[PDB]
Amino acid sequence: VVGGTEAQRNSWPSQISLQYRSGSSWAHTCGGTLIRQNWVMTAAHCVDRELTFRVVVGEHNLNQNNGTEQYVGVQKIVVHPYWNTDDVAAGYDIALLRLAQSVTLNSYVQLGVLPRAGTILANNSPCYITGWGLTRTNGQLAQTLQQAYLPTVDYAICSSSSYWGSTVKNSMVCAGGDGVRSGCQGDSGGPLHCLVNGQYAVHGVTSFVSRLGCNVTRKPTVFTRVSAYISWINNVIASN
Repeated sequence: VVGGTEAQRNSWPSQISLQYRSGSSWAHTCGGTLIRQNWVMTAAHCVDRELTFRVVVGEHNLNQNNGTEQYVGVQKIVVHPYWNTDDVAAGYDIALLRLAQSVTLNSYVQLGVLPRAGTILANNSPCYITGWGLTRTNGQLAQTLQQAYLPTVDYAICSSSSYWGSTVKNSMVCAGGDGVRSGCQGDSGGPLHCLVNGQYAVHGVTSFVSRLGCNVTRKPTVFTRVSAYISWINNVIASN
């Protein structure tokens, strides 16, 4: 998260760390959202490479024992049947991970409130992006959980040639683009918390940024519009 601040331990308690076993130890590759005690919603782009994944709930400082962490393995990976790695611009960048076991919900570990199917936010809607991603373009991962005020840019504007053009599908949410604040390498799959009816719901799944860099003016962080997939998310979880 570029241009972000340090979050409070209990602030965003659905936020997970998707780590892969890099030989000796575990490395943070992506973000995620605990939707069930045994189900995790991340980006398909994260689970492309056949690695050994573990999900850590209750994380704050990757490199330091927070005393609140729960370490659970991923028994099952369900990537959206239309996900085509070579065409992230096509969308469908959403995956569901069935955890080897259920996590214990506390003030550090809660479930992510999903939006109503088909829900489109208005332009400039108050959203936050959280994650342990690069604080700078080509920089390094944040030790502690960073948060940034990333208001929304509707489809009408985000599909402008001055913005993203046709790279962005209606199935996507755009937030930020101020050139100061954004999402970066590592934030992927992690959650775009939007304030609706006084309640924070996970409207977005961090997909991509501009090849030119993370915090690029008129190149807002593109999220996978969770509200489009609600049906699928339910079907998968119920057949599993």
